[PDB]
Amino acid sequence: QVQLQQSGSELVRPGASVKLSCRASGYTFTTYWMHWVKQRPGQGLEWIGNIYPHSGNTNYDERFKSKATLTVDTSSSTAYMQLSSLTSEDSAVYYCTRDLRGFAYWGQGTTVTVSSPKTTPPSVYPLAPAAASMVTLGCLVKGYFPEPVTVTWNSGSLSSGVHTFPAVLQSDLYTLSSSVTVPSSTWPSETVTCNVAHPASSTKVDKKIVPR
Amino acid sequence: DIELTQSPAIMSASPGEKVTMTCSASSSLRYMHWYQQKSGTSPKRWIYDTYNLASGVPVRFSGSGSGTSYSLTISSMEAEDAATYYCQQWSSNPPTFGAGTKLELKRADAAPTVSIFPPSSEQLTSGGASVVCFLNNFYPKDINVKWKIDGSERQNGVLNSWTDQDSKDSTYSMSSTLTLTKDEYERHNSYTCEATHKTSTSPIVKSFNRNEC
Repeated sequence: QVQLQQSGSELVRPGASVKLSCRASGYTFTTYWMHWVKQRPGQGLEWIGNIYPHSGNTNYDERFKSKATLTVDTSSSTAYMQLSSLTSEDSAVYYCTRDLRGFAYWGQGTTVTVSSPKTTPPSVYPLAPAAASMVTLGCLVKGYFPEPVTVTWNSGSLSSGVHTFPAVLQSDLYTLSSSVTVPSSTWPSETVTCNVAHPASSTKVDKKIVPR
Repeated sequence: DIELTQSPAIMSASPGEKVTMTCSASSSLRYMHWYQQKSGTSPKRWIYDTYNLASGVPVRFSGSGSGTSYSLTISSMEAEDAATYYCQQWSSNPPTFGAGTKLELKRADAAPTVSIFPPSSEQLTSGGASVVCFLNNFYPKDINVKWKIDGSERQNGVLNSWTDQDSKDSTYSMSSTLTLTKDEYERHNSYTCEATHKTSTSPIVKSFNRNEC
């Protein structure tokens, strides 16, 4: 089987050269076309270019030229797809399609958000009402800058009615939601908490939910 | 001039009906590829060389289409035929490829619940005012939402997030949420939401005031 997946890259300070590392080793070595598929959060699938290992011929496309190089090294069997002189529009999921009659062998992909930002910690605010059989719960997140965030409810014991809401953008700050439904026999009987985490700022915020 | 995509945007079909796709191309080709790109996960291969096969695609999937028009027809929709399908064509000046065809298994249309939440003490001490009304478990996708406070409408700071498709209920759940500041909350009293939906005639409306604690 073509092992294993692609690598990860985080936000890099502007001016340095980041580098992806696409680690498909399913040899088949080394005569194929490693075409890199890139897709925005606008759900459109675009093409970043391909590379050929037997002689060394790369390619490019009009919306990603100058200077996205696709270097090849058959000793390590990796394909490099990072673009320098970048802007913030390169914040998109970056796949790795191998060559067949179609685009059959993809990778798993990585999203690389690049800017000159500041990593902000999250802050759990209690969403609790101040009557009926079941009440929906939740705790709002407001103002975390990089897209790594964590979603838990009771650390793996009340993950039934957790709806995963997107962090749509306003004022350059991500705002998602995580609402869970509780029955009246456990509220306010057991102490419910929500614990979110930010890997990029390495900050943990917790809050216990109280009836107001 | 010049973009190429699949012609119908968002489809919907109950398990048992005909699902026929339609791709439009800016330039002619000979072979056409078709995929099954689920949400969050990497795409797979579904139909290549306009008809042939895949690794795990069943025998009911059929496809054709030559020139600038392609068509991948599902014979009968099952529980595993709900994916965003895109097409492709290798080139020699790529067109480029299309967007993807989102489609949802149809069922009985359900009326939501609208849960408005009052902001607690800790938010106003930090200095925030975020009033929500979570629309949960509705069908279909479309709701023309309205935020009106104290008689007149309000559309500034209104944010809308869409939790993706569920597997046990097979419905959608929204977060209708506007954001204000701590001084704009103490001048308005009744915070409410109307969910205009095609199931119920009147939108369900809940009311609460600020002078009670």
